[PDB]
Amino acid sequence: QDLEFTRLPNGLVIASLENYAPASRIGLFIKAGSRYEDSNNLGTSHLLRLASSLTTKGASSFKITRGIEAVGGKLSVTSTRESMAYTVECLRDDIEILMEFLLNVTAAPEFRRWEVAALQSQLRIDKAVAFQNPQAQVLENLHAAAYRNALANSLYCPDYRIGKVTPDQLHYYVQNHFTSARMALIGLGVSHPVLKQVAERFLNMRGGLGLSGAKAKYRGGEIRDQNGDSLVHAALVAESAATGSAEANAFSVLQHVLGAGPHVKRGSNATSSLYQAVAKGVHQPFDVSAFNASYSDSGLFGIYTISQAASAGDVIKSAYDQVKTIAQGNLSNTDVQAAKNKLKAGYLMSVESSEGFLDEVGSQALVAGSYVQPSTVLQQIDSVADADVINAAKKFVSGRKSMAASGNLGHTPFVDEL
Amino acid sequence: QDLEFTRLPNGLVIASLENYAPASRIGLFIKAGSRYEDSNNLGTSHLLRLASSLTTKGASSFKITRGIEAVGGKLSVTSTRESMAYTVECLRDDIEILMEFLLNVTAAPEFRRWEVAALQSQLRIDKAVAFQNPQAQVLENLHAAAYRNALANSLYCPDYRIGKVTPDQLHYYVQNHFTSARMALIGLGVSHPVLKQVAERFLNMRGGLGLSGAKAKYRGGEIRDQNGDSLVHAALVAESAATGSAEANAFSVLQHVLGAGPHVKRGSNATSSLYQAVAKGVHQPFDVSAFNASYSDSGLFGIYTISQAASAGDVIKSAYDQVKTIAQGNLSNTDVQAAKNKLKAGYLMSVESSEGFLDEVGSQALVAGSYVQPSTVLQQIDSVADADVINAAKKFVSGRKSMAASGNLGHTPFVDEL
Amino acid sequence: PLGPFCAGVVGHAALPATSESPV
Amino acid sequence: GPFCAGVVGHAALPATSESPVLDAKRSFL
Amino acid sequence: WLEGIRKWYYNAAGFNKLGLMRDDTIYEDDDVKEAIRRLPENLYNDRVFRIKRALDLTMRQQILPKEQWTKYEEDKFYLEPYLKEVIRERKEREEWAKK
Repeated sequence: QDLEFTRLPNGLVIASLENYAPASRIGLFIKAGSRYEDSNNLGTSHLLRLASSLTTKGASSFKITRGIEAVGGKLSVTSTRESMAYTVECLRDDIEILMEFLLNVTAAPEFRRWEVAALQSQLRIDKAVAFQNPQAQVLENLHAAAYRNALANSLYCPDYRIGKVTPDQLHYYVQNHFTSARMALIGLGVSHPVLKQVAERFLNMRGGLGLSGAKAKYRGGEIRDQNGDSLVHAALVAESAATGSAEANAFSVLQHVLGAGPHVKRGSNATSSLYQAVAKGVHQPFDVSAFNASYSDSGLFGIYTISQAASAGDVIKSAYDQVKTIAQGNLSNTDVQAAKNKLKAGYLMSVESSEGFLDEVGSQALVAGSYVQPSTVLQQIDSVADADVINAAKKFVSGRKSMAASGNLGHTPFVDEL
Repeated sequence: QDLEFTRLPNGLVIASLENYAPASRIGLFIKAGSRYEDSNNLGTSHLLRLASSLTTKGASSFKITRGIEAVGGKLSVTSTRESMAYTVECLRDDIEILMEFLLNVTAAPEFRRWEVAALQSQLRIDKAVAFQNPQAQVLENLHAAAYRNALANSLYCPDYRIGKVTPDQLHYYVQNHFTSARMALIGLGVSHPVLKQVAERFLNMRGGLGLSGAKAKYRGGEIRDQNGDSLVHAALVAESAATGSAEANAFSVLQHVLGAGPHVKRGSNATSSLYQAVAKGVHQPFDVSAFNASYSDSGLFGIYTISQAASAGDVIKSAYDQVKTIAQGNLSNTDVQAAKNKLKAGYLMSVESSEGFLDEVGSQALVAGSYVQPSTVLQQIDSVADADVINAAKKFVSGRKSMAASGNLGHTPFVDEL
Repeated sequence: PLGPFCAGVVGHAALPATSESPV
Repeated sequence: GPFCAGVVGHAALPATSESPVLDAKRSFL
Repeated sequence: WLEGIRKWYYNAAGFNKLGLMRDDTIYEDDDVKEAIRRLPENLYNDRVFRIKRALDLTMRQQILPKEQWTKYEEDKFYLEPYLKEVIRERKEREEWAKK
């Protein structure tokens, strides 16, 4: 069938697609995240993400976990800086119980002191696991140095707040952000009326349009971390346009033109111009890709470079030189169309999976408030002209730069030098 | 008697003043420190400062500790970004033994692997003890943000290098930076010929300038810690003159004009212009002073503020505006004269104590070679004109600024806003 | 497509996940 | 007020010195 | 002359037969333990493997093949300098304690 996009008067999006799959998937995409935080409550979103199985008003922690496992289901909390999504997935027959459990978890959070104090420890473990790959830390520093507020907030609880998040803070966050207007219940494999019924059964109580954070402001700082690892992970970005704008699509096309994550295993990324440009200068092991983060209010476009400490400066300069060359106008229409093809294929393959489709629909409902068919997305992608890509390149090249680098910085250049 | 300065052929400078006092203090000042550390060997200066009691070729750790304690002596290592000072203090009768121990420590260290490995934890213990006062971390971040090079290196070993400092690195640092041209042996209560004999005895080897550090380069960055402390420590500085220059004296007079340190306990810092200027705006607990750091290559001047997290912006803005008012020419001759008196008195009081006099003689010997009498220093202070103070204020206001902030930082302004 | 850092930790009945942006 | 972050010691006294860093009347206020 | 009888004792003692070296067989008193903990890691790992292999051989009451026996000349006194330094430091501490 088709997506049954609907908006209740309170402001809650309910979308359902009856794919007739053996297993269904229901996700409540609450518009909350690190962005909607202030200095006093930094890290609260992280604990909320970790506090999925805490005892709720209707169901005990024991009951929650035991039931979810007994049906073989799974409850996952995916928290981006702007959207925190609670998703339940299980077989179709037992979907109702997991639905009740999910809405119990979201609607009625009972943050008992002892349980919150228990999960405070798990906070550190999760952050440590996430930070094993340097890229996570590098991106956190990137967002911190790019913005002065909102988006600058990290997705992992800061160290000084690891054991100091309070139940009252969690309650306040839920009350002021987990609101009906900021919520979007999207479920694949379930009927529309059941979704409407459950949504009106639990999520109705919280009034919509809760506490709203301020728009992020581009700081353009340089956060340099000296950790001693031989490989230096550096990322130089500048403020791109926010998602939903045509310039955002132009920036995505620009990202694919420059080069995105490899399409061939153990490939030299021949189409990716950044890789060739750096390779002609750097014959040492390296990896350069285009970073394009697009958030609701602002966006970031840049180049991520991984290379040896001595040769990191050469990699960064070469990649920036490639981007400058594109900005100059040396852009081939063949490359433009190829990048458009890559973007369209990437979008379609992303929405191919059940998880991909769920997250895409949730995002569209949460920000746009409507479902855009993939065909329309592809039409938007091809609508971007070459001039638009070159102009996005110009915006990056002649733009205030925010850089975050982690490793044996050493030769690693500074924003003023770049 | 009078201070006697001798520049030996190897380049070592020997100074002695026979104060005819019960206690004699001998200090070897070496032109090494965090500045001469490269990225690879960061923190080696810290462990070298700690490794003053490790086994030497002449004597074992046991012998050094027990003998220095038995004569009641003290062995102290004082490290700045540009200098390291090894001093021994004891009764004049037993000065020879401690002199032998001092030169054994400075000239023939063994850096046995087991002893360095044992001492590596003292790196973290010392770093934690020093960082208990927020001022230490704030100033470390201020130096890191202001300079992209030598002066940015911390006086304390970075955390990732705590266990990674190798005996080979210590030996390399000593061999290339502990050299006769870089050393000055300063003695109080010791006759010049004896000091000369001991210098020939031990400091003959490792002659020459040694490895030379690169010139410090201004970075003009910001580092914001977000440690959650109630009060916010924020320092805003701009590049200034190197030590021993006319503009350096002008900057010192400017620091005393704005307000450096309270003279009356529990007072209102009435003479301090910044203090009153902030106090009228902010009625909350606050503090403000002028940060004047001068090094051989360059210097930093600016304002250090401690205030309630909510009111940090007001305090920083008020201090900055007061400096701006000074720069615009709203400076009275009486204020300049009072600041000159305060600075001259401060110099005299600093050189009053034996430790202060030894440190001053060593610093002058290392930085400028010869020793300048206190009267000439006071004459230099007097020579500073009001126009020079105004121009120093104009340079601070106009110059690119570096800021370090620690605390809640919710309302702490960024460098661009200031 | 370069990986939104996809740092989700594994789990059953409670599996937190986070994502930042391309790497 | 440099506030050289001194460390208590005998027979080995590591002292590190910074530049004027205020912290003058915080106790008073 | 003396080297002849010393070589005789070396063959008479079986630590060459088990693949051990002389310093491996020393009694582990406090000085020996400090000397061991002062060994470089390569020497330490070699020592522990030698002793483990010797213990395994003694467990099954077997001896190492003749070609793999340690040679009297090839035997290297790895622990001797460290142990001597430990003994010297202990002697100095005792001497300071005496008076």
